[PDB]
Amino acid sequence: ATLDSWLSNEATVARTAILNNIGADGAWVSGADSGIVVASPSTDNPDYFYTWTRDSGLVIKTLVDLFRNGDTDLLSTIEHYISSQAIIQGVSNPSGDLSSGGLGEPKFNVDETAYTGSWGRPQRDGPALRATAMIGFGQWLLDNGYTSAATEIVWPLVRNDLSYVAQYWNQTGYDLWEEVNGSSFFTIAVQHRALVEGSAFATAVGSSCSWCDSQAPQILCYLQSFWTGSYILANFDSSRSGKDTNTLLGSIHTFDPEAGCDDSTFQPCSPRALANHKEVVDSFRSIYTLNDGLSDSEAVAVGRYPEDSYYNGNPWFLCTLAAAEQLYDALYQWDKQGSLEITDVSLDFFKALYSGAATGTYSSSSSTYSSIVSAVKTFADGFVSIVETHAASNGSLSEQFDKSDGDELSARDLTWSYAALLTANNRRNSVVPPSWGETSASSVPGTCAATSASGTYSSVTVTSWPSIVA
Ligand SMILES: *[C@@H]1O[C@H](CO)[C@@H](O[C@@H]2O[C@H](CO)[C@@H](O[C@@H]3O[C@H](CO[C@H]4O[C@H](CO)[C@@H](O)[C@H](O[C@H]5O[C@H](CO)[C@@H](O)[C@H](O)[C@@H]5O)[C@@H]4O)[C@@H](O)[C@H](O[C@H]4O[C@H](CO)[C@@H](O)[C@H](O)[C@@H]4O[C@H]4O[C@H](CO)[C@@H](O)[C@H](O)[C@@H]4O[C@H]4O[C@H](CO)[C@@H](O)[C@H](O)[C@@H]4O)[C@@H]3O)[C@H](O)[C@H]2NC(C)=O)[C@H](O)[C@H]1NC(C)=O
Ligand SMILES: *[C@@H]1O[C@H](CO)[C@@H](O[C@@H]2O[C@H](CO)[C@@H](O[C@@H]3O[C@H](CO)[C@@H](O)[C@H](O[C@H]4O[C@H](CO)[C@@H](O)[C@H](O)[C@@H]4O[C@H]4O[C@H](CO)[C@@H](O)[C@H](O)[C@@H]4O)[C@@H]3O)[C@H](O)[C@H]2NC(C)=O)[C@H](O)[C@H]1NC(C)=O
Ligand SMILES: C[C@H]1O[C@H](O[C@H]2[C@H](O)[C@@H](O)[C@@H](O[C@H]3[C@H](O)[C@@H](O)[C@H](O)O[C@@H]3CO)O[C@@H]2CO)[C@H](O)[C@@H](O)[C@@H]1N[C@H]1C=C(CO)[C@@H](O)[C@H](O)[C@H]1O
Ligand SMILES: *[C@H]1O[C@H](CO)[C@@H](O)[C@H](O)[C@@H]1O
Ligand SMILES: *[C@H]1O[C@H](CO)[C@@H](O)[C@H](O)[C@@H]1O
Ligand SMILES: *[C@H]1O[C@H](CO)[C@@H](O)[C@H](O)[C@@H]1O
Ligand SMILES: *[C@H]1O[C@H](CO)[C@@H](O)[C@H](O)[C@@H]1O
Ligand SMILES: *[C@H]1O[C@H](CO)[C@@H](O)[C@H](O)[C@@H]1O
Ligand SMILES: *[C@H]1O[C@H](CO)[C@@H](O)[C@H](O)[C@@H]1O
Ligand SMILES: *[C@H]1O[C@H](CO)[C@@H](O)[C@H](O)[C@@H]1O
Ligand SMILES: *[C@H]1O[C@H](CO)[C@@H](O)[C@H](O)[C@@H]1O
Ligand SMILES: *[C@H]1O[C@H](CO)[C@@H](O)[C@H](O)[C@@H]1O
Ligand SMILES: *[C@H]1O[C@H](CO)[C@@H](O)[C@H](O)[C@@H]1O
Repeated sequence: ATLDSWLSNEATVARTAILNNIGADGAWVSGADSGIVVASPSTDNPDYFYTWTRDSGLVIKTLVDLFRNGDTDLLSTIEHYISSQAIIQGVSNPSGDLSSGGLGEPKFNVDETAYTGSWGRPQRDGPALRATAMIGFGQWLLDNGYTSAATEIVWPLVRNDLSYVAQYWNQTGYDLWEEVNGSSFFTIAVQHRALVEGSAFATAVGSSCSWCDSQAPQILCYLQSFWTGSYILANFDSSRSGKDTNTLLGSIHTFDPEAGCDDSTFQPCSPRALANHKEVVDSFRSIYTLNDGLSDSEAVAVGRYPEDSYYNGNPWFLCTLAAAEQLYDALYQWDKQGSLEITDVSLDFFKALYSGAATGTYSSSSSTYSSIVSAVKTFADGFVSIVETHAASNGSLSEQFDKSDGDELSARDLTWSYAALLTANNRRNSVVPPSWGETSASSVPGTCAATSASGTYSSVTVTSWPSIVA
């Protein structure tokens, strides 16, 4: 009713707002070079007029998926991004050069110059995210007969990022929130994915990624350590509880539509990800006045972590959208499978929504199933309603919304907020991303080793783009 139509409208707004934030024709970011995704046009309090590898990677992957689904007009935006990355990779910065750690640098100026002040650096998710976004585009180029562009432009760029991940995964750094110096689930999860799809891509182009192959299994091995028995620990080397939407993000950004409810990869429907889901969301129920009065079977406004004090610690549009997207993903998986399972690990999650929940296997034709799935859908939609309630009248999505009154705060028109909107809508409509090979990369080795593999680095120069038609 309100929701479906609001989403339809918001999706259009979200696409437009992202384009306005990408150089060099982006309406909100004059000064940004060609293909530079700006986090936000906000240049003062806060100053987000920079380009983050993470934000850009996430945004572009989203645009790539839209493109592959028929949004052909996004072609030049993607080409520009790729071209810009060829340059950025080579920018000498506080984290190093191309071959000596440069790839890990969190953000840059919109003009493609290094940001030299103090920052929580490096952030090792970046390279993984940029690689995943490029690989998707690379796959389309292969499928549509533009092998050369894939082999000579995309591969070489990806190869740099894959080498970095394989080389430093087992080293500390900052989390996606840029505040904890340690080992972060989100980072580890996206790094394992990148290596697996990086390897398949390498083969597709007639090359190889030996370092992708030796390291992926080891990253996976390590990933298991994040399960505490009741939830996913966001970070090692932290004094916090460990409950963080970092873990929801890790799950949705590594969702493979071909995968079952695999615990080893923390898929959306896995018992571990469902138990984690409740523990995370529940942590925001009594700390935000905006959540006052809601029951345990009701959607709530979700922040980053319960201990957050950034701008006082408020819910985030993207964190709230992620809580819904994980559910949309699990619905798709159960439906595709033709059953859902309730285990001791995930009982609390189900029991909060369907009080008659009991462990066992429920086929898609069973009454229990119908009852659970409707309840899950209503819950998932509830998170999206909170978003709709607090968005600006014209559809503007901010970074945060006030924990007490829901007013928008922090960076305005946050590009990441817009991409999160698109992906949650997509999943809601059963529009899923291409598979990354999870079905051949969920086996955990019997012994985890603290290791690395060094790949190879080489500077890429993009002379010209072939005249691609879509
Ligand atoms: C839905 O409607 C919304 C409501 O109208 C609409 O949002 C509005 O969009 C306009 C842009 O179209 C915004 O205008 C900008 O305002 C800047 C000042 O903002 C502060 O003051 C406002 C007035 O009191 C506040 O309302 C505003 O609050 C918002 O932002 C807060 C912080 O993020 C947030 O917490 C609040 O909740 C609220 O959301 C804020 O406090 C003003 O500075 C800016 O001017 C620049 O941009 C113009 C062009 O876009 C230029 O002509 C102008 O000269 C300035 O250019 C400089 O900055 C640009 C980047 O933004 C650069 O591209 C330029 O190159 C240039 O940069 C120079 O300076 C930099 C210094 O740091 C430097 O880094 C550069 O290198 C360079 O040297 C513009 O006027 C307005 O703020 C929005 N209002 C609200 C309430 O959000 C929204 O877009 C609509 N949505 C949709 C989907 O349509
Ligand atoms: C490089 O790779 C190696 C190999 O994979 C990594 O080594 C593994 O590291 C993990 C994490 O330290 C380690 O797991 C610990 O094992 C201990 C016993 O075997 C546990 O006592 C410890 O418990 C913590 O995590 C649990 C979840 O697994 C929680 O239930 C528990 O509450 C503990 O969590 C608290 O304490 C930790 C302290 O570690 C703190 O940081 C948290 O924030 C939280 O407060 C772990 O389970 C494996 O045993 C190691 N494996 C091997 C073979 O040595 C190495 O960590 C990698 N390094 C980097 C930088 O990436
Ligand atoms: C944008 C970012 O802002 C906050 O963190 C910043 C500090 O504001 C900044 O001053 C700097 O802090 C270092 C400090 O200057 C130095 O004196 C001290 O030694 O070390 C500090 C490093 O810990 O850098 C940090 C970032 O490292 C918030 O705490 C961050 O959560 C916030 N990140 C946002 C913004 C973006 C852009 O969209 C997202 O990529 C990110 O996920 C999100 O959390
Ligand atoms: C993930 O992949 C492993 C192999 O790596 C399978 O054994 C598992 O069933 C799942 O498909
Ligand atoms: C499943 O496959 C992994 C490699 O992907 C092995 O390390 C594991 O022991 C199991 O055979
Ligand atoms: C880390 O450890 C593995 C095996 O223990 C090695 O093969 C690798 O070269 C690195 O030293
Ligand atoms: C990654 O780090 C390992 C340490 O285990 C080295 O052996 C390897 O050569 C690469 O530097
Ligand atoms: C890791 O080490 C290799 C050598 O095995 C280098 O080629 C690479 O650039 C990185 O330093
Ligand atoms: C590592 O490998 C690449 C690809 O073979 C080389 O181009 C690079 O110079 C380094 O030797
Ligand atoms: C390493 O590889 C890149 C990508 O092909 C080249 O541009 C560079 O000349 C070196 O051979
Ligand atoms: C690869 O790196 C070189 C510098 O090492 C740059 O000149 C080139 O633009 C590309 O980024
Ligand atoms: C791409 O190729 C040029 C040579 O045409 C280099 O100068 C650049 O650093 C990158 O390797
Ligand atoms: C266009 O031209 C430059 C100069 O030969 C190359 O380095 C680049 O890889 C592309 O082929």
